[PDB]
Amino acid sequence: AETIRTGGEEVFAALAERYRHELRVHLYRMLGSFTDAEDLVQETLLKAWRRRETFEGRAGFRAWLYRIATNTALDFLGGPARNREVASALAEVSWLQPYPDRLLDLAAPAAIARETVELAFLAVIQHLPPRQRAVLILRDIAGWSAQETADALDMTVASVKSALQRARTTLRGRLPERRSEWGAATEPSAAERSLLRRYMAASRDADLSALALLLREDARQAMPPHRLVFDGRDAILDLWRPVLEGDTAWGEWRSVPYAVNRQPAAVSYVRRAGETLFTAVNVDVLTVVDGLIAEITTFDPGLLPGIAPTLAE
Repeated sequence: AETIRTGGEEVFAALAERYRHELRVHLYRMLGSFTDAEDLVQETLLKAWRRRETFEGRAGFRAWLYRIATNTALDFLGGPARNREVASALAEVSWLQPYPDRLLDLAAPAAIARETVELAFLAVIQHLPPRQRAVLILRDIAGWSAQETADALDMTVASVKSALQRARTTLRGRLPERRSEWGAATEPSAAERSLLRRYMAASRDADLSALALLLREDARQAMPPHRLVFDGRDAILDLWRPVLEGDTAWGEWRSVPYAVNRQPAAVSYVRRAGETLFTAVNVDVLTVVDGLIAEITTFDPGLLPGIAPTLAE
């Protein structure tokens, strides 16, 4: 559509429905939060309906919507969310939520790759000031030129280039280097699904020795919403052992696979003494390299959209 948008009208939210899902993932890279991104796409689409005469036709509807969305993110991040700048980044991004693979698949701009949605990546770019975030995301992920970026953000091209450089510099050296194939994954791999099954089975069967064999020596389990981090395999094993073994053990465990951010993940469920169903405990998102868990990022299912609170057996 080139100019039908002001003359024709109710076919707007129909046309904007095409880009809704990409826009939400874009907002989620900036924000780290699925619910905040959903709130901000609805606002973007509302604005785009209102500000309907602003579209002149330079770079198309999607670039115009991307411009609106990005500046709406920056408004949020300069106002209410101004304090959301981290100075483990994972363990400190308490508003971080995962993004289900099923919903990522609806949002291809060529599917979205692990490179651009992986939790460690999203956490580290919460280190960047909001405008640096928009420059990095728009240039290195959305494929915008420096001129396009500068126009969207009311900056100069030199500003954009320098900001991109300070962004790429902070990001490299704070993000582990991933193999190109790992970063290209558009779903967990057969090897990752297989480890995930041994991970779930370690809770089902209260099998710490098996769990230890799954963990890198320097593995971290971070819990961003609870601002807790457990550094090293011994720290993780000390956390789990009283939950699974002995007089302290909570109960019996079952888990459900749940791909998010192109990573293997499982929702764990516990059934305590006297209970009939299992109740959701943790969403564990594994970072798996070479058949070893390098990181576990753990969220609360109740605080997240979309997760069955109980299961039957």
